[PDB]
Amino acid sequence: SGVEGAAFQSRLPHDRMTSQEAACFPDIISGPQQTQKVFLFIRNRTLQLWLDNPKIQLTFEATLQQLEAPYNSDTVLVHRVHSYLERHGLINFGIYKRIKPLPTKKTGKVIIIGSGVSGLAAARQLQSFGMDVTLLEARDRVGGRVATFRKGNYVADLGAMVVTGLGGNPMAVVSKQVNMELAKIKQKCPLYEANGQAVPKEKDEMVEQEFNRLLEATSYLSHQLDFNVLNNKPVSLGQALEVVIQLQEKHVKDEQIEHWKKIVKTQEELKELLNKMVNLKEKIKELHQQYKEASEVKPPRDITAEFLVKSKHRDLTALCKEYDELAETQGKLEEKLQELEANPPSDVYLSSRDRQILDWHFANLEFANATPLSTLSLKHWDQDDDFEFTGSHLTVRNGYSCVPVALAEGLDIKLNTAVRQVRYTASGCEVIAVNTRSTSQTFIYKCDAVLCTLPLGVLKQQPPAVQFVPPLPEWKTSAVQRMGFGNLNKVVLCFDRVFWDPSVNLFGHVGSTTASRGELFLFWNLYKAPILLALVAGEAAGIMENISDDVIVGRCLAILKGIFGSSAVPQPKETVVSRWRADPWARGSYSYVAAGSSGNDYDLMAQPITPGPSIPGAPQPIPRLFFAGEHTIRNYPATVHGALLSGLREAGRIADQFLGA
Amino acid sequence: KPPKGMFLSQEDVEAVSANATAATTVLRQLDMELVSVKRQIQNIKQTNSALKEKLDGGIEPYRLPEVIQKCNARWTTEEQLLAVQAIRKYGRDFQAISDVIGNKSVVQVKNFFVNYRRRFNIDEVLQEWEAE
Ligand SMILES: Cc1cc2nc3c(=O)[nH]c(=O)nc-3n(C[C@H](O)[C@H](O)[C@H](O)COP(=O)(O)OP(=O)(O)OC[C@H]3O[C@@H](n4cnc5c(N)ncnc54)[C@H](O)[C@@H]3O)c2cc1C
Ligand SMILES: O=CCCc1cc(F)cc(F)c1OCc1ccccc1
Repeated sequence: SGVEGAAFQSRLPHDRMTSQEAACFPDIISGPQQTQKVFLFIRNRTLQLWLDNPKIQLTFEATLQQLEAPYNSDTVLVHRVHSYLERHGLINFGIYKRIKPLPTKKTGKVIIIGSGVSGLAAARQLQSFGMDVTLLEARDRVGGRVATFRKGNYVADLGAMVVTGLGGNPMAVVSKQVNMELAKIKQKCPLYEANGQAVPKEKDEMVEQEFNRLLEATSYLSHQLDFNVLNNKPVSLGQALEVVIQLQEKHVKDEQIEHWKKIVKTQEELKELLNKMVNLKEKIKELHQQYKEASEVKPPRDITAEFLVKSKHRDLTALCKEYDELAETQGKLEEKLQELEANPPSDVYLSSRDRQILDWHFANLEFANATPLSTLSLKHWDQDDDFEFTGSHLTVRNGYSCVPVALAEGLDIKLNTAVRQVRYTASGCEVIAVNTRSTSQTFIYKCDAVLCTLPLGVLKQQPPAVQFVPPLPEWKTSAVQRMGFGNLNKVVLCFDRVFWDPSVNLFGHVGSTTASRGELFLFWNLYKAPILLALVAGEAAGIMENISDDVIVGRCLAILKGIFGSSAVPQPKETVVSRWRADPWARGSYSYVAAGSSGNDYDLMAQPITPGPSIPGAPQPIPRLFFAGEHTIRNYPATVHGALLSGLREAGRIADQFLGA
Repeated sequence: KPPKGMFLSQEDVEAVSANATAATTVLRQLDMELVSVKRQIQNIKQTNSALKEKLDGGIEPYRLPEVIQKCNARWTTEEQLLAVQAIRKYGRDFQAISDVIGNKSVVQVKNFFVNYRRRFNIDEVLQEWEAE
């Protein structure tokens, strides 16, 4: 439906109020069911009006004129709902033409560290709300980990490049606001073994299915066998897959032993039967000799001599009957023994070729999580799964940077300004920063509040890139330690001509060892100009950063030559290699749910810091230091949309604190 | 509840995780275990192949022809004398006794046991059989 789709597109249950709405409308959620339904319709309809045209500001006055009775009768209720949606960034976020131009009386001063997407989204909101906002950016550009290479006609993304499903995704609204050339990613992805030959269709499917079953199995291992701690340490997805694979290899050997044991039991039953026959044959042989001697006593004979012939005769036919039955049983057993000898269970769980293809699927997962599987929390690594959007994944053909660049229009952004120190007190904050081009030029920024959107990699640095005075409390630094910050790199290859399959957006290279499974394992055809992207995932990410570009490009061309032929692959005209772990403004690619961590650490990351009183015995200070970024949003970590959402969240939180709700 | 064709018992999980090298040890002992079962199959195949070679010829040089005799009702003296000896040797095995005489049904043998019980000391004869 329509108002129902608006709720779904806003990641909201249409028939129930959220925790956040309860907080702002406690009178309604604690009240009768009828008013809750009126509220829910007002909310869903206001969302719909915004979504149905997100290029212009949805004002309260405009909203009321479009509501119909009975819902437009409590105008206080409508105004409250509208302002709630506006403040929390569910309507009038991103880039929209403003009806009422921004009032000149600016209230409050906020410094935002970082002008990636989270920092930018917050800044736009905070400006919309009337605050004075300045962003401090270390790099010479906006976007952070949204980073588009551009040279000539070549456009290729070194960071984020995929928009997940548009259903429920706030990037959908942004894509109606910015010219993004979104294109579906066809998921078909042929694999080529290390020798350049394609993986036959039978094997690609057998192993993908086994890969999926191995994952299920670890989840069984996690939930049903409570196998979550081993040797006093948290179990990882990697360990669990080892244990599952070891047990499938064990079951194959158990099945082999059971099989040959049925052969031994049967051979032995046959040995005992044969021994019974050679003895019976000898007994028959000797008895026949007796019958022969007795019947050669020519008649006329007395009746004992006759009894001897006739009873040896009878005794002999009985033994022959006994032997004929034992030979019928010998055929029944030589049957079982030949059927068994022809039904041997599987020889191996996975062949070497199998295991290598399986490793490509593991590398593909190491890609998705930007980390070796031995670091992923078995219990929690797929906790954001029940929030996946609906729809096809897409790429940004004109380069994802079009989004942060667009968001930056109109904001006060100081580029080439590396924050070194964040000072926060009961009376306000001071951010000390330097010019990255001459670190001696020092800058002091005084403000009411600091929104920190530094990447989790930067927060993790020892010794620190950015000092907090006073230091961050233990509950926050402990979260920063536990959370994973992973790594993932790309090689952009610009050719003058297309030698790959044009109707194929992905193809895989199957590395020959487990160790190297992440090394150039996947290639992307995403752009208009002939460009291939190559991924380095897992353990290979960090190791390939200490290898020169010329060698990395060399390894690529070697792989592609094997798949497409040596004559078909010219030298690239341009090449770029990302090194995200070494990037001091990133120190990795995105967060992952590490063993020993969990979803609650993402909440901890988002909790703002409140300084102590200046004067002792003085009233409780307000919070001064806020946090956003992909590492701060439990349900959508490690994404652009997750970062965007986290900025919208904090802007609402900051504005609630400094402008009043 | 594990996926079909996955095998994951609590028992086996602990056996493969209780130690740093538990897994490879477990699988090594199953490798040697399988080796010694295959070794044992080889010895029996060869033992049985030798036994089959002794049964070369079946029992065919030793099977007599199967004669049928019209089951007659009258007891010749010679047929009575065969029964008494067959009792002495086979006891109450009425079938074997019939097969020896040739032309006497199982029942006819049974009837013989009573009608000539007195005159042939059949009781003494059965006692005589039970000694050896
Ligand atoms: C290789 C790669 C592939 C990815 N692919 C997927 C994908 O395709 N789709 C997707 O949705 N997401 C993907 N992501 C994740 C996504 O890019 C990020 O989650 C998101 O862009 C990060 O946003 P953020 O605003 O939290 O952080 P950032 O964009 O990192 O912003 C923080 C900013 O702070 C700046 N900064 C750092 N230190 C200082 C300092 N001392 N002083 C001042 N400024 C400083 C940084 O330079 C940066 O501009 C990918 C990321 C990478 C790197
Ligand atoms: O290019 C960088 C990939 C960034 C990324 C990080 C995420 F945490 C979630 C994503 F959706 C995502 O991008 C698409 C993707 C989806 C599934 C598996 C792999 C990638």
